[PDB]
Amino acid sequence: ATHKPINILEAFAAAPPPLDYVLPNMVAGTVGALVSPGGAGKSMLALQLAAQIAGGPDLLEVGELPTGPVIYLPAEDPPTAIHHRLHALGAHLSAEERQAVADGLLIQPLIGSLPNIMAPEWFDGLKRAAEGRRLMVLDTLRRFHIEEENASGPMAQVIGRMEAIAADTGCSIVFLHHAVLVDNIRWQSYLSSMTSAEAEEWGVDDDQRRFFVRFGVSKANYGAPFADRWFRRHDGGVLKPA
Amino acid sequence: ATHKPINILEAFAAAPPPLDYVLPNMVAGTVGALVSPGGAGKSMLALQLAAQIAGGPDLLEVGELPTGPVIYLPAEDPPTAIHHRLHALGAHLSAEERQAVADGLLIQPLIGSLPNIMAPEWFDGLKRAAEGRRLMVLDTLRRFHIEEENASGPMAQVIGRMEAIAADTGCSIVFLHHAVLVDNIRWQSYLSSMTSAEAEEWGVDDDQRRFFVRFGVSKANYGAPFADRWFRRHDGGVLKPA
Amino acid sequence: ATHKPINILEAFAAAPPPLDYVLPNMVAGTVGALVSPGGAGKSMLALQLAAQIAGGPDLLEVGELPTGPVIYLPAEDPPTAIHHRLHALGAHLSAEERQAVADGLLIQPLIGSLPNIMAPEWFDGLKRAAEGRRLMVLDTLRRFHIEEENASGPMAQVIGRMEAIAADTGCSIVFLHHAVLVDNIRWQSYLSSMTSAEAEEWGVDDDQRRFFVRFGVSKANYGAPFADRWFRRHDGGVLKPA
Amino acid sequence: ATHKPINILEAFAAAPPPLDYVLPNMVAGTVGALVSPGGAGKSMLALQLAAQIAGGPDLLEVGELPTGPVIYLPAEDPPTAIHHRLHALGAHLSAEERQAVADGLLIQPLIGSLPNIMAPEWFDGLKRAAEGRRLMVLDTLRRFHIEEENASGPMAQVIGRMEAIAADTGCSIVFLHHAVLVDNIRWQSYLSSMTSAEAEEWGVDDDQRRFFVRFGVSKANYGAPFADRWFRRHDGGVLKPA
Amino acid sequence: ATHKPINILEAFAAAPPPLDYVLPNMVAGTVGALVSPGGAGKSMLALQLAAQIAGGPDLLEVGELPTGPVIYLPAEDPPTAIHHRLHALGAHLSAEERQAVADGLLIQPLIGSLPNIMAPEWFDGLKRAAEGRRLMVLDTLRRFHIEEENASGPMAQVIGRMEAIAADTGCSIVFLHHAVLVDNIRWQSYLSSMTSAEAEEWGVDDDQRRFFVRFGVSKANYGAPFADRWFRRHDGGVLKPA
Amino acid sequence: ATHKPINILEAFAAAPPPLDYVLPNMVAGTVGALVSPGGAGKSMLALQLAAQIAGGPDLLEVGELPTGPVIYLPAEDPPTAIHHRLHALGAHLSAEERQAVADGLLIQPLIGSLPNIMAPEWFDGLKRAAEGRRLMVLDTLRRFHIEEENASGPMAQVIGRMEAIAADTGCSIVFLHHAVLVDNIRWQSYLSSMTSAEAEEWGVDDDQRRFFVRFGVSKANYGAPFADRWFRRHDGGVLKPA
Repeated sequence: ATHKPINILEAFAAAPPPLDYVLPNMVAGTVGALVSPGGAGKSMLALQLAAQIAGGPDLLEVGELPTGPVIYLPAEDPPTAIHHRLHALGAHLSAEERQAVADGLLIQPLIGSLPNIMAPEWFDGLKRAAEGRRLMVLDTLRRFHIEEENASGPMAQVIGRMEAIAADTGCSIVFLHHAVLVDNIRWQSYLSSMTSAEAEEWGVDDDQRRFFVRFGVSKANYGAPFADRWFRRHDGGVLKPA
Repeated sequence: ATHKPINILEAFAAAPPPLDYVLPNMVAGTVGALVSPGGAGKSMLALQLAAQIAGGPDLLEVGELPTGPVIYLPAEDPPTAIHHRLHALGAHLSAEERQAVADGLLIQPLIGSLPNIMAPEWFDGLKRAAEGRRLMVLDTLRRFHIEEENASGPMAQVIGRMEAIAADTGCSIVFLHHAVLVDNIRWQSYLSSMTSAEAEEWGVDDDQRRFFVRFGVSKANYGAPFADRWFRRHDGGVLKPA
Repeated sequence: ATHKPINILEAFAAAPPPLDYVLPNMVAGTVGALVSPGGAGKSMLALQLAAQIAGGPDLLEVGELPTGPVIYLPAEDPPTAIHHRLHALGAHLSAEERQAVADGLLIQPLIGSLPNIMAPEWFDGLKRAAEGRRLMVLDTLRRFHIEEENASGPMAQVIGRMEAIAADTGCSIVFLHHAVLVDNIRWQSYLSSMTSAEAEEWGVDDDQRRFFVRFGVSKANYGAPFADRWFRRHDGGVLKPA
Repeated sequence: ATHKPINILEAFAAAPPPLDYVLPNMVAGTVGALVSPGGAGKSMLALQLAAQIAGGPDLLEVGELPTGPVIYLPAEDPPTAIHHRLHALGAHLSAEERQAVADGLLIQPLIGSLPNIMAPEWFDGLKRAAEGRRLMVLDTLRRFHIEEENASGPMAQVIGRMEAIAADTGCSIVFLHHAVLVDNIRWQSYLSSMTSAEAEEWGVDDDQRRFFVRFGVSKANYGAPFADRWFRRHDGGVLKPA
Repeated sequence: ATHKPINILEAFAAAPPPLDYVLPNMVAGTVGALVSPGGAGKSMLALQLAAQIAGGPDLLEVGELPTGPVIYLPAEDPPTAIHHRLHALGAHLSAEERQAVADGLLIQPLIGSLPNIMAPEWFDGLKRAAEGRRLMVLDTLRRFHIEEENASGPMAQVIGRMEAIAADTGCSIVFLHHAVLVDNIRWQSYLSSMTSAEAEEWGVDDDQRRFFVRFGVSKANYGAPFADRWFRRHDGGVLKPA
Repeated sequence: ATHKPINILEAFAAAPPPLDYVLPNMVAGTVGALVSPGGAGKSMLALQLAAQIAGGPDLLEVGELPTGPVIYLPAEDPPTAIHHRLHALGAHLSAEERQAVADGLLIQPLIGSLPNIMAPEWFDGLKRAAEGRRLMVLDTLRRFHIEEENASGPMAQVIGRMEAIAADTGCSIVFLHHAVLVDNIRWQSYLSSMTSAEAEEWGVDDDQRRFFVRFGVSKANYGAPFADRWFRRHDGGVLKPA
């Protein structure tokens, strides 16, 4: 991506428009990450977040978010598991809310598709898929490159390419990661399954500790502090404040 | 493999077909793993699960499962040992059950065959062998690739290829692993021999502990939790509830 | 860069001109680093030092500094965030000061541009942008190269190149680093948020400690010791003694 | 090596011939390992096992074993050391037993020959030497390859090639290893010098625990458990039950 | 470099010329190291030893050393900083002494020059610059090669080239190192800023111990043990016994 | 190197010639190592062992060893330190002993000669130098290869090459090593400087322990145990029993 030099005098003179946030504390046009131990329901959280930005309700009750076309790229779930998740989520959506989501959200399954962002054709296809879109969700990043996630040089290139896409197209990119990467990224959120100790601080009890997860923004550089939230795993995995 | 975009409107409206499970909690068309030290009888367990999905009896008494053609690829056992394990298993089967196993099961020995899923001819061969099949069992994964099992990059390519074969042909793939794969595999089961501790918890004493192993599903995403199970090792290794 | 042999007798005789400092304890024409953890305010502190050297006011009350053209290269902030920082900073400047800053500061956004100092075009480009300038600020170094930041050989090459540019053009280079490449940079400054401990050695309870940061020069070779300083984070992020 | 698909029905019906064991618990035609710390007698034990299978006496008093041609490849002992070991062992054999050993045992010294199983000439050579033979002993594996023994990929290839030769020719291969080449090799045996503590459990005071070593099978899949054994290191190194 | 076989008989008969030491315990014609952190001021110490060997006074009061042409290669300091260091040191020298230093010392600045001893042109250049010279000081080694200072293989090549230059020209080479090399360098000296401990252990108080540094020879092979020494840091960094 | 198949019958019948030892417990025609920390006297010990084997006295008190032409390759000491070492040692030799050493000992200095056994010309040169010689000493191995000393694959190749030369020529090779390379070497010996412990155990108080070092064979596979010895460092380093 390229940029005009900043016009100092203008910035001084005109009070700027509020910062455009695609997600809590995440500036639109940048790259962010959603981290979690493979088993907390990152995919469901991302689907709901994507459904919201595409037009849907704020079921998760995180701030109200601006709306825009969203593209979700699940590379680790079979199409049928996606259908079931959507059907479940839908039970919480009105006829209007469902049509909104269907209107703004495109889900392109990629399981076994072998996307490689460092390869020409995939870089080009992802860039094009990002054009005119507000958010692009990669689930999970492990499936979009063949590099060692512990090597800072290769990862700088892989994250660089996503930044190049987000900056050029204006489409924000959020990748999911199975818990380096966190040190590169400027916005990072997490999801973690409730623990013993935690099941003994607000209430509840074990055997039931698996119907709850905590979400929160672990790292950001702008905006008011986002308060860690608790979510109850309803049927099919759908998440709600609770 | 390639996929069509999800019809979101449909998934929200129509009741989705129940998930097709190839194994307890494992969605058909995906990749899973059966983990264990190796001397816990992974091969025998795999052969019985393979025989059951092929059309055989539910000797292990795990759930009754949908049937379909199965191909088992043992790369670490000499043919003669495979013969011995079958003859032993055969004693637990009626003639009708034996014929059903033979009708739906193909066992292609590969010891010393040096298959490499990363090489073109083998990838092509493995994919063609997966066509029209419900399950393909790789025993063990270590013998189907020449990459560093500790390097997430090469392993993501290895596993990616299995997901490609599975998604493109609809044939589920389960590989045995002698213990990351834990992170990038959504279904994982395990087997572990009983030690001095467990023996002194259910009955039996040591010097008899070598006749017990517990199964159980270590990681899943969909379905009702699968309760661990204990099996006793009969003559020739055959496993039954007990 | 090249240099002629030192005229030893001439160095013995004439008391040399005072050492030209671009920043406290940093000799003009060299390479330096500003270190700090992801979120502490590196970017804002760097913009204020750059605005000061460009010709603006010494709002940080760090020593008065020689002025000259400055180029700031933010590769991690979306242009809009740069606008907000400038607008907030502008409220602390007179019309004259704003004009002076605009007359000497060039801010060229590079988010998603993927500059690589190891590649020839970027090397030549960075060097031409340095000509006739007093200070070049790289924010942050991680975005100006694709090497492993833990590999001393590649990092030696990356830093050698900044030194080649600085020695050739006389333009000092300061890079920001998200907290080894520290053993070799001769000038090093730091910025750290106020610890719970510190916020109870000077005043104000916690829940306030987040509005303060400590600056100080962590490593230098020339000059009178620079004293650590405390800054309060005013509206927009702007820093002032306080 | 290649194999015909298993005839499942024929395996169910016919009682298979007894499992052919080249060594206790080791199926003929497979690959196995003899493990121990550097100096402890791996070589003498290997030489006695090879002399036995070749047609010689069961001095070790391990089971009675099927005989057949054997080739022993010592790559770490000068020829003269081999002569000394044979001369000493010979003093425990009748003229008949000596002749029998010389009739079925071929010992081809390889010190400084640099065999590389990953290279074509050596692979072809090793394979041709295995043909028509019951057992091939590699002493020690470290000298038959130039790979990193800690790298699973390369070792999978090195081990795969021994499995190819064994499956193709019917000749079993046992390699010695100076203590992963364990999680994959199905048969594993060990030799450990007597503990500074193990003496105070069977008799014999210390400073004498050196003339003793214990044998035993560390890993297997078939056969009745093999009982660990103790051997006394007579003159020349020759091992007798004791 | 090449050498003729040692005449053994001769060396046994004829008494050998005393060993020629370039520095305390360092044999002329070899490679040595001066190690220290960052702010201990090894550049100044190096400049003084270099001035002394060039024909200057023994200001440090280490032993009296044979004189000869010296070339100093500072690759980490701007020329102006060198000018200042020389001017300061000069105030401690008589006219005659200054003249002597200028007569035997050549200081060629190399900051941003990117010397690489592994490259042909630089190897050749350093070699020619070493001819007819008694000492060559590299300040610091990190700036004369691009290899990983942790990798013994590359460092063995880096160090071997210095030894090649030292042996072929008779010019000793001493490189400074900011703290393996330690293991493969026969002569090693060090410098460390006085500790808070050593402070209240000699007669000095804190916030004043910053003016003290201990020198000493950390490793050698020949000669009378060199006693550690304490130096006080006067204006400009100049070091005197004190 | 190549070898004829062992003649089993001949070995059984003829009592073999005693094992030809080049050094205590080291069979002639093999590869061994002398290990020790940077400062201990390895080179003097080696020079003396070399002198003995070449014809000289058993100054060291180690048993009596057969004699033959020896070639010593010091790559880390300047020729002059060698002369001084020889001259010192010669003070303990008769006119006859000196002429003996001079007759069978060849010392070819290689400091800065950059030998690389993995390179064609050097391998060939080292082999030819080993022809018709009884011992070849490499001091130290670090200077004869450019590989990573803790990488088993490359080291196997480096050690393989020495074994190839020793086996093919009959010349034994001993390399010195600054303390992996022990797991591929069958004969290892060491030297350790007496520290504050063994001192207050065998006599001599500190301040005098630097004059003592203990020898001893850390690893072998043949022969009568060699007892750790103590040596007193005389003038010039010459080692004597004491």
